[PDB]
Amino acid sequence: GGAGHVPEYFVGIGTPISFYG
Amino acid sequence: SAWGPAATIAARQSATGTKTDTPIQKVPQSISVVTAEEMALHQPKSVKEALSYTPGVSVGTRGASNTYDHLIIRGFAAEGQSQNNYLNGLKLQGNFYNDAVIDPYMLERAEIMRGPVSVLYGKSSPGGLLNMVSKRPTTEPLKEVQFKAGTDSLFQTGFDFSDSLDDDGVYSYRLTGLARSANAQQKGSEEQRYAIAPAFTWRPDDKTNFTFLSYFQNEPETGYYGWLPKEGTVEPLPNGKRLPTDFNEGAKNNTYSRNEKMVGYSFDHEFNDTFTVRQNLRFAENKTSQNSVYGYGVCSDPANAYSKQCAALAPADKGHYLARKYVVDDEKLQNFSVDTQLQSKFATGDIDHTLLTGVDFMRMRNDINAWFGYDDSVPLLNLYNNTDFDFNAKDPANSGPYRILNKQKQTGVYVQDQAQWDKVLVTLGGRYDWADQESLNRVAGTTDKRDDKQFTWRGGVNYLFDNGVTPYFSYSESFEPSSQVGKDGNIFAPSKGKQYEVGVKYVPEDRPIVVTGAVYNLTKTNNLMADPEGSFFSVEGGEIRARGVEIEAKAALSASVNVVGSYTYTDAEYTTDTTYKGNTPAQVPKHMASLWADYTFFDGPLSGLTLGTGGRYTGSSYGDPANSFKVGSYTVVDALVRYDLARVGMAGSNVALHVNNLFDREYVASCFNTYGCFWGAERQVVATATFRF
Ligand SMILES: CCCCCCCCCCCC[N+](C)(C)[O-]
Ligand SMILES: CCCCCCCCCCCC[N+](C)(C)[O-]
Ligand SMILES: CCCCCCCCCCCC[N+](C)(C)[O-]
Ligand SMILES: CCCCCCCCCCCC[N+](C)(C)[O-]
Ligand SMILES: CCCCCCCCCCCC[N+](C)(C)[O-]
Ligand SMILES: CCCCCCCCCCCC[N+](C)(C)[O-]
Ligand SMILES: CCCCCCCCCCCC[N+](C)(C)[O-]
Ligand SMILES: CCCCCCCCCCCC[N+](C)(C)[O-]
Ligand SMILES: CCCCCCCCCCCC[N+](C)(C)[O-]
Ligand SMILES: CCCCCCCCCCCC[N+](C)(C)[O-]
Repeated sequence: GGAGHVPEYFVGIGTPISFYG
Repeated sequence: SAWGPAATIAARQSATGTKTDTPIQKVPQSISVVTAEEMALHQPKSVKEALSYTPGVSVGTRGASNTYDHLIIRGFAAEGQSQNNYLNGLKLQGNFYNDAVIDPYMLERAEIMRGPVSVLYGKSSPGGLLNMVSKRPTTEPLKEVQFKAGTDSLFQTGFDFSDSLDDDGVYSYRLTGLARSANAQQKGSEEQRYAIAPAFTWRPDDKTNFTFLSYFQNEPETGYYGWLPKEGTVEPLPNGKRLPTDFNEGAKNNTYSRNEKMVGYSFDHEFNDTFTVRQNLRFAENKTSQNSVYGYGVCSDPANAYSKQCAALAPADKGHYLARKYVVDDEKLQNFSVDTQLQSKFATGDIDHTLLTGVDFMRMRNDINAWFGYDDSVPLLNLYNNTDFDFNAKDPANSGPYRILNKQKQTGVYVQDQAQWDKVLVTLGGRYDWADQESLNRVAGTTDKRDDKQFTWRGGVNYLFDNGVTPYFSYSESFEPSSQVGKDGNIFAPSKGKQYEVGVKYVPEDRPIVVTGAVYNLTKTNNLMADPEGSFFSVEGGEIRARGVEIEAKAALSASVNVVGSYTYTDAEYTTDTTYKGNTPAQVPKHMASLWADYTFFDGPLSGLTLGTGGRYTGSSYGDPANSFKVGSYTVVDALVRYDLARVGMAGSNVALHVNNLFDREYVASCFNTYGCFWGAERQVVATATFRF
């Protein structure tokens, strides 16, 4: 849901890309 | 013992907190200085270990990994967990995985600024800033060649050469280089570095200095950067057993490279007693690429709730099976900075003034060409048990692209006055920044833009007692733009830092002692938090507060005994957050401390022998923002034996043996979440031979 390096646990093919890295 | 007066007298001078050359007791904020002599004694693997004995930093958060120089200063890290690192007063501006590192062998010093410093540097973390200083051409000639060999197949060859070209020394050069090879702690993971630093100084007179500074580095492999669960590290598996400290959850064919190229200069000219001009400029190009399979916790972890592979297993096997994901990445970034300053010294009756007026401009461009593996994109790893992975066969069912072009630019105009009235020194300044960002998602064809206009100021007072005791107070501010887009499709407003600090600096002119104390209240406002109405989008308005006590002490006890040490109390909390109000942020211990001492023999048959030992203590921290579990405390001990070869007719030459984590303690450095834990560094033993000609 934020800035980072690794996509969040909910991020998929039909999902907006947010990070937690 | 060069490190002795270096740590106590040479380290009294600084420029990072004021942009003017100001003694540390005259700086109205917390600042620490690590000299090249202290770095030659301790031989730190990176700039982070060089700061181990300074307060208010977490230099070991990532454990064994040495990919980046990430620091948690006063409970805070930079927006998007990027580094907030400077080189020669200019930002090493990074984005995503494309962040640059400078080898400590190439540095003259490192200065760390704690708290908000936007007043001089623009957008910056509320926690602080690190500024490194490149090795400069020397007066006297230098002809150093160094060799290292240690644990985990460590091998290093370095050289450091400097001299005048002419007889008057108006043209001088420096050339520092190194080649390093080692295995990472983790099985199948290797590290490689080849770095060279050409430098050239033109000093036509005692009032002018133009120095060309360049840095080139190539790292075919940077090593481990994986994630591991609290199940098998902090806590035991259902089995009752734990994963080894060399455990690697990646693929046999995980690769990770970095390439860095920089050119620029440092210019200063003194016109007269009133006016001095300064200009710092750098052009840099950074590249990174990786193929990395990495861990995403055990199947009983809520992060793996949508994983099919995990759902398939029996509730008796979920707790010891590890869900994994992957990232394929290719980045190229270009960065440019110019800081231009005018320094004006004058008096107004009983008040002496040092007025600084400057213009600062930076631009960064980062082109990301990536591919991410989502749920069920890589097979599970039985933790009760290494093969290749196909990175090139990118499956539309569980993997997708990530192609972005990120642009940033910032212009700042700032004014500062250091006004001295008798023993009262007043520091007052302000900065105005125009920070503009622009992100092109090449897949979606959309551009997100935001232009921020922000004002920050700092006001301080230092009362200089004649005995060296200097109480001080300051208010200081910072801002950080957001890179994140809300429900409504717009980039969020910036986060801000607001700090109050009171302290006392003990810097006596007649004794080799530096002792500082500081108590502070640092607040981060407009922090991003969870949507209260529930969505995949964050909301702004959150708040994090850090209050703490910091003590640093550095003294030459006797002619042969040297001490360095620190203590930190950090009370960090979410004061406003949808999910975590009242909790403590992860990886932030309440208590940290360190103490080092060295003895040098100068008279008997053990003449020129240095013996040194130090201990670094990290209290307990929380392993997640939910504060569902804790990471246990640990104390690590380092030791060294150094022998000057002057008695064997080789003055300047020495041989040493360093031992890091002497008692080979097994510990979890930290966890940022239940699925993201890092094993601490295992005992390291290194032999170094450095010869002067
Ligand atoms: C990046 C800006 C560089 C400007 C270079 C001009 C510096 C002038 C140095 C001359 C100093 C006086 N002297 C007597 C040696 O000619
Ligand atoms: C014993 C002295 C020899 C030390 C080894 C010096 C290696 C030089 C490093 C070259 C790296 C060049 N580059 C541009 C690819 O980074
Ligand atoms: C000593 C001053 C050197 C300044 C030279 C200016 C750099 C040239 C920039 C053009 C490079 C552009 N491109 C795309 C053709 O590589
Ligand atoms: C950005 C504005 C900066 C300009 C500040 C001007 C203050 C200069 C005061 C001159 C001091 C006068 N004097 C002759 C007694 O030294
Ligand atoms: C070092 C001296 C620099 C002068 C500072 C002038 C900057 C002020 C510009 C603010 C623009 C006004 N605003 C808030 C409507 O955008
Ligand atoms: C060199 C002197 C310039 C910096 C002066 C410091 C600015 C302090 C102004 C406080 C602004 C507070 N507020 C809420 C009214 O914006
Ligand atoms: C001598 C001082 C020089 C002042 C420099 C002026 C900086 C203002 C630039 C703002 C950038 C403009 N914008 C709209 C793209 O954000
Ligand atoms: C003239 C320098 C002396 C130090 C002054 C420090 C006073 C702190 C200012 C209070 C800050 C309040 N506020 C709301 C503007 O953030
Ligand atoms: C824990 C706070 C850190 C600051 C330590 C204060 C040191 C004060 C020493 C005073 C010594 C007085 N003497 C002997 C120079 O006259
Ligand atoms: C010598 C003066 C000492 C001043 C200390 C006062 C600290 C006040 C802290 C304000 C806290 C307010 N807030 C909302 C930013 O957390």
